[PDB]
Amino acid sequence: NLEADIVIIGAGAAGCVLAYYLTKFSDLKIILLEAGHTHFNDPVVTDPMGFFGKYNPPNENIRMSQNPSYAWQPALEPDTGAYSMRNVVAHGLAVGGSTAINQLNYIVGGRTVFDNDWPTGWKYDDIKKYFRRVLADISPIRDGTKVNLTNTILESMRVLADQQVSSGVPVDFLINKATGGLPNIEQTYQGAPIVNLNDYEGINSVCGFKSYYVGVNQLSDGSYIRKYAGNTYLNSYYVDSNGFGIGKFSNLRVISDAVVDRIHFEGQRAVSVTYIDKKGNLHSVKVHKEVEICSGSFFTPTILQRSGIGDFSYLSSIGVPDLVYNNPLVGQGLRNHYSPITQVSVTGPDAAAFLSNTAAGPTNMSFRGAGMLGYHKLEPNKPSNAGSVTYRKYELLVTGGVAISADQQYLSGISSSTGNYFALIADDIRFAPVGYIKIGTPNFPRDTPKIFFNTFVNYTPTTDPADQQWPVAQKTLAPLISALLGYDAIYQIVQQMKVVAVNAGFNVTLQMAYPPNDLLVELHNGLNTYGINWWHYFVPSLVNDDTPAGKLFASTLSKLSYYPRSGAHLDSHQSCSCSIGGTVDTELKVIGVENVRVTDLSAAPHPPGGNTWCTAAMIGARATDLILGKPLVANLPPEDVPVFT
Amino acid sequence: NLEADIVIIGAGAAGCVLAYYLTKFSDLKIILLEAGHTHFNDPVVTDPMGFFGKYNPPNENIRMSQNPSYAWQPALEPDTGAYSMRNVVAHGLAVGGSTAINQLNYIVGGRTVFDNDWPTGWKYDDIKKYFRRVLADISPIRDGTKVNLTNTILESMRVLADQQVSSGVPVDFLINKATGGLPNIEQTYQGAPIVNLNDYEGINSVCGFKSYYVGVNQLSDGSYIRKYAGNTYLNSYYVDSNGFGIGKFSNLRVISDAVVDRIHFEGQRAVSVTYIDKKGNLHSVKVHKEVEICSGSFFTPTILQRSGIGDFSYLSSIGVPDLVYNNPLVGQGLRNHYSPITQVSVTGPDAAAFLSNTAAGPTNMSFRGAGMLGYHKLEPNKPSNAGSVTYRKYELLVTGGVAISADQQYLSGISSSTGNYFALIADDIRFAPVGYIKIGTPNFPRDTPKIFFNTFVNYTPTTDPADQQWPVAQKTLAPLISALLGYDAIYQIVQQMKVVAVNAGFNVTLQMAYPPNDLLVELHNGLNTYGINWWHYFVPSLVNDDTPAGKLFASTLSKLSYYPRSGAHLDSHQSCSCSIGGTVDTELKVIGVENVRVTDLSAAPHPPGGNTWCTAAMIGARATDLILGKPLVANLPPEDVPVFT
Ligand SMILES: Cc1cc2nc3c(=O)[nH]c(=O)nc-3n(C[C@H](O)[C@H](O)[C@H](O)COP(=O)(O)OP(=O)(O)OC[C@H]3O[C@@H](n4cnc5c(N)ncnc54)[C@H](O)[C@@H]3O)c2cc1C
Ligand SMILES: Cc1cc2nc3c(=O)[nH]c(=O)nc-3n(C[C@H](O)[C@H](O)[C@H](O)COP(=O)(O)OP(=O)(O)OC[C@H]3O[C@@H](n4cnc5c(N)ncnc54)[C@H](O)[C@@H]3O)c2cc1C
Repeated sequence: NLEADIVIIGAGAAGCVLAYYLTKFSDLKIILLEAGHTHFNDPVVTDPMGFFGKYNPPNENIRMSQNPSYAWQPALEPDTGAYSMRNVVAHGLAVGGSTAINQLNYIVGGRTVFDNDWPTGWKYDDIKKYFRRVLADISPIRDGTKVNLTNTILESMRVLADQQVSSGVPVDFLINKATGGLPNIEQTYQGAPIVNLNDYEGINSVCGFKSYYVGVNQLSDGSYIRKYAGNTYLNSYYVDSNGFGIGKFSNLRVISDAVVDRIHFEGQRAVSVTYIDKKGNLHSVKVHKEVEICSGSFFTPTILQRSGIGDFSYLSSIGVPDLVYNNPLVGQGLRNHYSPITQVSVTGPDAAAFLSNTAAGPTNMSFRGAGMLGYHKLEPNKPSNAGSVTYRKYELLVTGGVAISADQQYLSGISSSTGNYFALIADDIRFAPVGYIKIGTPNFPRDTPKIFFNTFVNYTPTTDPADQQWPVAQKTLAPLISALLGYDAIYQIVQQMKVVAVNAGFNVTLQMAYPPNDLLVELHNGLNTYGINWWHYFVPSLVNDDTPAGKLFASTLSKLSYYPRSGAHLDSHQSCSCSIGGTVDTELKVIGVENVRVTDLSAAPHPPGGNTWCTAAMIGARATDLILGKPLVANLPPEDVPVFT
Repeated sequence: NLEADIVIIGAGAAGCVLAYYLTKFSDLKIILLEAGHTHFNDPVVTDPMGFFGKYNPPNENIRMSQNPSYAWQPALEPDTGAYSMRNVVAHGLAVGGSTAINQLNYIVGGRTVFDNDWPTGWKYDDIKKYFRRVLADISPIRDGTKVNLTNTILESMRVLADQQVSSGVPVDFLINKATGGLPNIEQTYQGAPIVNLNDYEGINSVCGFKSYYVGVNQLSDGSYIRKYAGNTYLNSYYVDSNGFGIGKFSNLRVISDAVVDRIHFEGQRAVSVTYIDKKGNLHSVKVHKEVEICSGSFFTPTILQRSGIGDFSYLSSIGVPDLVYNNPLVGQGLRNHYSPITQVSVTGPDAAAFLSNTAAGPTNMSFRGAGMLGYHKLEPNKPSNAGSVTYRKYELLVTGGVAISADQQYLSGISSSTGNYFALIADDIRFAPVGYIKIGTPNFPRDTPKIFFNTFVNYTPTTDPADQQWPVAQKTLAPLISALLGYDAIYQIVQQMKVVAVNAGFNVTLQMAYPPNDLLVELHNGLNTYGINWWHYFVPSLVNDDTPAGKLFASTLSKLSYYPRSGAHLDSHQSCSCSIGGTVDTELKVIGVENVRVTDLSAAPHPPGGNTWCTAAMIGARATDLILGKPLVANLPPEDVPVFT
């Protein structure tokens, strides 16, 4: 018999925090049903370079995000906006969840997004303590080596932002209003004082800096290691090697390899939970007080439908045997970030000397900065607070080498064989597309549910007058407009790059190859000759302009639109699957029953401003507080860390 | 049952002093866990000549520093700076510790080193009483026989120091600023008043003298004996032949043959200690008040890691079962002295008459003086107080016969078969290299832990501009620069030797053979033609001088650098393994718990100016005071000695 009252389902980035601190300051019984094992000895997972295939045997050079021993492999339905191609994205399969197989970034999400996007009691001032706690527990590290590329970028940014402060435009992309009127770009000289983008009081929404924060820890020996949720919260110091708590944590049980099917359910008080061991046997943990769901964005709603709470007509049509509650918002409104790709060529006598120290390393991992921007001026879909508050919209990145897939490499002909390349990425942060998740089999936890996520749907003109069908075209074309404005943003930095590199004693030439520059200069001409109505030319049938200028600009837009659909990566940064206000209240509690609550990244009512690791950790901390009834994690001193072994 | 509250681990040079005086002025219970036996009857250890193999049977002529019946035999990891060769150095194994197998020298360490190198409460004025006490307890003896070699050396030194006083240079190597501006060189005639380098008020940092102080005592019969920590503090007069105290010392127990594994540990108050008898049985001494660690530089940190206090991640990775405190400075920062070697040849009608009375004896033991010097003028790594205070840097020595290993003897072809040789040694005293100690087996006291100690690492030029990579080359090349300047110092005395020997009615010729003189005269020419920037030519790739002069000088440096790596001895004078400020406070107390303190030579935050025997004795005396709470050893009259039997 396996009676319990604390029942966590999944040791993700939020499961570990919740379980660790809940067991630290409470003496209930805790079972953590995890379905993965602890890769404490696997050299590929500990060494960060193993992320880049140092240990793969020659036959099978793949990344852990694809390997089925490491990650769940859902396959999404075809994307009607990207030529009906189906993507595979990964939830982790290990203690610590996705953190075991991630890229280790720590962007906390600025003041603006939570203050004006999150409900009462979750404002930036109400949770920033939790964020301090988690960034303290990890204690990530930066790189401190010089690279002339980042300096070039940041001085070009200063050049351009000085024009932007003048001319009085209130929402241009290099503007910050917490710093008076000017974002604090990091200085450019030996040992300049650093800019920390994750500042405690969220001063910097827009800024420029020079390296990122990754979850490594330099060891005394000289080798760097992965530092993740399983590594910190649940290691040999607290949990027995068989899955039992140690001393102070004695009421803490970890069933490592256990997939939960559903939560058996009585009255409206869920009473029991079923799991399947590796040896094939069902068991049942009895539930006395509560159950916890921390099983990722994708699988959490599936757990809920199989449990019994969800849309009755659909679930009955597929044939789940038990119905509990009719909540037709279960698992709705998924979101994610997106990232197109852009290349540059270099042509000069000493360009090889201009790009040294750009190889990925154990501290940088193929990152060289290099900024974070806001809305472009000519963006039409901005919130009403754009004028008085600055928003985090574009997440600039930079890397050496080639990032485009080998097919695009064949098409453009630009290969890493000819060494003149580096990539700039504008990771959209406020991406619009919204999708939903269902199940197709009421049987067991699969590896692929129904996932619909359509991105770049083009507009179909109708016979309605243009005067009331522009404001549906706008909202349909939103992602295209945002991606194109990001293209403009990257395009209009490269010339300041040319200037500052020529003037810093470097004789090289910079010209974008993918996408080809000529398209972009034509776009710039069209933009600054057509004004805010530049986006009216996505649908040439509505403008009714036969002048060759507008015809050529619309043609340019048309041929350009191929590249965000083709040359991009889909971000793993899923979120927002069981949002507050949709299926749960501000207490994370599930609406319709009394003893089930969801406490993971699915509950976020809005996607945060960065790589969505820290937000889920925060949610775990806060949910610990909510179940506890009193704030202790908020009141713990910042400099107490869990032990590291 | 073996309950205790005073628990000393190891009867070293500091264990004996501590135990003896602690039991003299206190009435607690004292157990001294020693792991060795008392060589009171062994003729080889009592007779000082036995150090030089008078009693070895013909099959096994070895020295006690190698014999495993006498000394622990750690083997260091390969020295990357000396052609990856691994050294073996000895900690003693007997009551009295290393003193039983040592070379018997008494350099106390001058005013400068403790006053500006040791923390508050340990200044020279605050401890000099303890040093007086210990040098009084031993009462070493000198030689009083004439030898023309030492007179030659000292008059040459006078000659050169008179030039050095003029020319106004403030940090040249034959300068003393406590004696106005001139070191007090010992006179040269019959029965001249002696210069005692271990003066009570530390007037002489730099000086010249004519014989050393050794731990013998002339007996009434006519035979000299070893006089050491076990001999003085713990002999038949105070301790029973079974290991029990006598009368006044009745609360004093000596378990002679007992190796301590770890200190069993409760809460944060260590409670018990385990040892292994010769007959194979574990026992346990209960600890009521404190435990004492006096088990040498090497083994003390090992005791600490096996006990439980140390770096958690490393110790957990190797698998010690218990963790107590996370102090990642345990056993860091080892230091030691170093000693290259140099030969001279003599060619003249009466040279045999010039070197009589240089055979080692029971009072000299192969020493014939002969000085102690400070920084050379052109040394770049000097402390900021070099100008206003004189520092002890080079420990000159001299001996008859050949000192180079038989392989070097084959290579140079100079053997003691042709009788024209004596050696000059410049024992570096402020040597830079720093290493660290770990353990590899959490099982029992081994004979060899992980020891890393890299000395002569050469610089690897990079693509950084020279203007900011000279001050990393300097600090990397420091030991090379110091050794080379010592070579210059010895080289530029031999010509004054030629002069004073020719002018004192002796017709002989002096010329260095190993290293060959021609290298050294080329070095002198390069030094005085290149100035302080003579060391820029270690890395010829940075100077960018193609003039044959600089090319030849850099070549000379390159070929010379072979000899300090090859023809030298490693000093046994380990120190500084658990320094004050690193793992203990000014009370010697270990940081993290309440009842364990380290009181041996590992705690020294800086290496003293001489053969590191007297310093550990001082530390024992002071720690007696610290545990006592009142100064009595400081207040004992100087002329009370413990009884000698
Ligand atoms: C390729 C990749 C790159 C990434 N890059 C970054 C980056 O640059 N920066 C960054 O900050 N983050 C990065 N991440 C991490 C990611 O952005 C978040 O850290 C992730 O959303 C963590 O959320 P979570 O822990 O709540 O969800 P999850 O980690 O998905 O939690 C789900 C957990 O529950 C377990 N589970 C699922 N179903 C069951 C079941 N039925 N029974 C029992 N257990 C179950 C799973 O095994 C898993 O351990 C990356 C991730 C990936 C895969
Ligand atoms: C070859 C040689 C030449 C020397 N020459 C000179 C010289 O010219 N001048 C000079 O002044 N000094 C000389 N010395 C001595 C040396 O410089 C110092 O005297 C030495 O550092 C004394 O320090 P210590 O007594 O604190 O350490 P140690 O003597 O090393 O103390 C360690 C003691 O603890 C014991 N012990 C270790 N582990 C355990 C355990 N687990 N359980 C119980 N007991 C244990 C050991 O048996 C030993 O008795 C020489 C030494 C050697 C070996």
